[PDB]
Amino acid sequence: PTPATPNVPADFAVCEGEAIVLTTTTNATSYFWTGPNGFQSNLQSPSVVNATLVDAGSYHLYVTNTWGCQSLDTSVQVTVNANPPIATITSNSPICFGDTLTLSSSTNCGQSQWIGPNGNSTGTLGTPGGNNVLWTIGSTTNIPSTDSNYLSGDWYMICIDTITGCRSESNTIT
Amino acid sequence: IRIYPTPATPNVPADFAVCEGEAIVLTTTTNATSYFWTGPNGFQSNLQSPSVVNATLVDAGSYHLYVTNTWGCQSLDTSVQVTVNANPPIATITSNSPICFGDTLTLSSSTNCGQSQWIGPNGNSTGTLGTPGGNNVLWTIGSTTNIPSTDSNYLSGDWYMICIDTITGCRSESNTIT
Repeated sequence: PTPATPNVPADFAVCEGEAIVLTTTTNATSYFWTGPNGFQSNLQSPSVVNATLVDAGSYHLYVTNTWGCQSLDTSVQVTVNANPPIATITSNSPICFGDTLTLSSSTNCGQSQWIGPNGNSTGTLGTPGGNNVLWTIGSTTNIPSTDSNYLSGDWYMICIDTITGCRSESNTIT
Repeated sequence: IRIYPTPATPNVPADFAVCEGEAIVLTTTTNATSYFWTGPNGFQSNLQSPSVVNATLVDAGSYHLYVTNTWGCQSLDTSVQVTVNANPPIATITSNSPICFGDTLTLSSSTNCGQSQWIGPNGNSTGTLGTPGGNNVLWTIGSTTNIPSTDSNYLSGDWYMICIDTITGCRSESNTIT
């Protein structure tokens, strides 16, 4: 007999830098995987590929029985989403206490997490809207002199694409 | 007429739970002319004791085995399910570092680390890092500690914090503060 078409996961969407994990759930005497950028494996669980844009494309499989009988080709389409640009942060860095501290960049990052001396804990990086100075909509923030985040030291910004889900870092400013 | 036997399903350890950074050691206890191991993230071995994998989350999954006799007769597939527990986040420590002697020294972070070991100039010896409760300033519940001016740990120098997940068992380090 010819073995049945194998079971392979549905289309994915991985962000650059994240793992591409394509495995099957069927049984074989031998599995044959092939794909973009030289991808090849004989396993039901191929080595994991760290995604880059060149890895996007159509990946395939075809299992074989004990007599070498081969199943029909099936496939999964892997989308690799590009990371947003590295942002350049400029700021009112020579600032006297009591004056408003402004941090900004030109890159249209969608949402923007600001990381300061208080760290990047989920507790300090709370809900993106309202008046949360450390997670803003648009690549800019204004830290009042009466804020718990009005601190000196090294700051950075993380760009969030609200459609794709990908993140990119930025230059460290002092 | 001779027909060769099929070997019995091999013995493999029970489900594990390894923390990221710790070794995954999967071995069998049976005898074979050949062993066939296979699993997640490209894992493959022909030994009764495969090379040790340093665990990362991509290594979690279902690992398998099937021994063979001298005539190539193959046993049924068995498996062990390996859970890889993620390490907690790297914590950021801030502190009252510009402090005059006699004032209380406070160290803290925002990451909810569960338990927290504080490591200072006195080292991280089990003797100095004693029982987590009571009034032990170097091993606290919650990511914060207050060192009095009359404590043996009221020392200047480089401090760090170790985050302990009391459910998982995993640990993560933090930034060094001065």
